[PDB]
Amino acid sequence: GASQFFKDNCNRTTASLVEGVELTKYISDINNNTDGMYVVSSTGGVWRISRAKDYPDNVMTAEMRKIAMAAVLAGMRVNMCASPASSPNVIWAIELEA
Amino acid sequence: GASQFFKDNCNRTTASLVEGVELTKYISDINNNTDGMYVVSSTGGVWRISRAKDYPDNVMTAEMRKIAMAAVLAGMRVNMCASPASSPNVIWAIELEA
Amino acid sequence: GASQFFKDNCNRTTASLVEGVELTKYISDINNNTDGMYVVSSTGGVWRISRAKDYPDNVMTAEMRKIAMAAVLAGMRVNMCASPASSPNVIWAIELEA
Amino acid sequence: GASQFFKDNCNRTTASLVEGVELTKYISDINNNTDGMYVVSSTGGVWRISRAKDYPDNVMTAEMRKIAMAAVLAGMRVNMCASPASSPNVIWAIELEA
Amino acid sequence: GASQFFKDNCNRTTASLVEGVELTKYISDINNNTDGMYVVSSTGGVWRISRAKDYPDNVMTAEMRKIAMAAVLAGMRVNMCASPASSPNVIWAIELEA
Repeated sequence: GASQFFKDNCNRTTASLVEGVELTKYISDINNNTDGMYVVSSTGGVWRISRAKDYPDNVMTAEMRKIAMAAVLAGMRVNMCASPASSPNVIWAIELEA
Repeated sequence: GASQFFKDNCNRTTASLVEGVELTKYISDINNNTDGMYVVSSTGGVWRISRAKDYPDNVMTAEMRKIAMAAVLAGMRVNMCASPASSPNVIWAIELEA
Repeated sequence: GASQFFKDNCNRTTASLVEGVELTKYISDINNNTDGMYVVSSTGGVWRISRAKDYPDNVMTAEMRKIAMAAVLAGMRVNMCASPASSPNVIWAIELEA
Repeated sequence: GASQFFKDNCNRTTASLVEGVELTKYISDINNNTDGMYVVSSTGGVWRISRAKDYPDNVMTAEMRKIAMAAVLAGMRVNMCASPASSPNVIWAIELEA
Repeated sequence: GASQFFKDNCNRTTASLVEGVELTKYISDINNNTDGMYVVSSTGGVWRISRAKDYPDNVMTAEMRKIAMAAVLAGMRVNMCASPASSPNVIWAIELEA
């Protein structure tokens, strides 16, 4: 379950906490209409990972993509802070667990 | 099989949906006229990975390369949206599946 | 147990040595005020990974992220030299132990 | 067995095909006059991995280094298109086999 | 044991060959005056990994970090060509062994 720290930081925002998601697909598409990379859960939910060219968000967004690939490869769960103002909902923070 | 999201995205393009491919070889080639990154399926189908010079597309092509190499290492399947305009067909989108 | 080298180096500083920590969650956040990379231990303790825009510190901070991810994926323990000046405490050095 | 695609491509070149190589060592060296990245096979043969500073070859040579490492860590075989011009022979294409 | 090629190259330098080293710790430090990347062996021996900003040594030194980290995670041995002129001794070449 989400760390107290992660839930606290989500509840400072207007986003929604989604806990224990099992990501089973990870998508890279070159279409110019994308807003980043996408992950799909075992129940068919889709979320987007944002992109940023410069420091510092170029670090966090890369580590979001590393978390997604490690969660899909190993069957690890994640918790998400996801904003419903975009569709697919955009990930503002992600926690990989165990 | 392809998420609905990935299927819908491929249908907005001229490229073809190829589902459930088992990639078994990953090629890097710097020779004249054949330079590129390619993947080979267990039955001998060949595709070229997209390439891109600049941000944002070079983030997307880096993640395709990571997806294709992870699929080959782990024996995981991928779904592809691949363009028939050249041969080998060029992967415009890829979905790693667990 | 922390190498004597790592302990000697942390003894030069105002930070504190934390030994044998089991990291169980890895967080990337781009929210507006809590952005950063963090790790959470099995007891719920939280640390922020150092960030640096330029060479050479951006080499070491990238390896701190790689160490934190590998520790969470593998259940490998780490030793930290962590500054109590902020909450979460900032990791200024980390040792991955096999 | 190398894919026919990889054999056909190598056969366009002045390089030679080496199939089914088991790489057991991976070397990085920054000493004068020996600097480079190299691989050594189970029988003791040595190859240099190509290098390139610029796009697009900087992509393919980085993938060559990822393939080499993965082959050595997992005991996977590779097929190589290697130029006999210099010693060690330089890898111009490589195919990782699962 | 070290390849003949690795040994021949190290014998050309002022550095020492160290064979069969079992690395068990990997350190990243950004503290003043002790900053750097380091590895520690099962005996307590400590080495500094070379670093470089510019091409081409930025490639080799990144691969040295990847070799160190892989050796620690998987308990693989390395061979090193390490200079005694500094403490910790600096790694000028490294060979990962399967």
